[PDB]
Amino acid sequence: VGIPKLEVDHISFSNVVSMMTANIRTGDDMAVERVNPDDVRAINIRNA
Amino acid sequence: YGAAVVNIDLNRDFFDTATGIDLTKGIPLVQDLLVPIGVTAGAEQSAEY
Repeated sequence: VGIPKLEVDHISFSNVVSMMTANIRTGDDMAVERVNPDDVRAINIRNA
Repeated sequence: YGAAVVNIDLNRDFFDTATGIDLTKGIPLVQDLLVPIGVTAGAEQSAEY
């Protein structure tokens, strides 16, 4: 029991959901290294 | 009287150091005959054997 806030037709003042962080700041970011295969001659292409 | 080690190798005379090969290590090493076409800078240093 308890009709949803919508489809009833009257304006009201209800609640929300929030958080604390600035999110984009951790003082970091994904830091990845990549090692090159080496020679271009003996690389395998044939996996289908 | 007092020889630690003796041995056999390639005569560093018939195979002169100038016009031809070189021997500082055991292996008779010449410079550029078969260099691997496409690799890094430190490679091919063994293909000279």
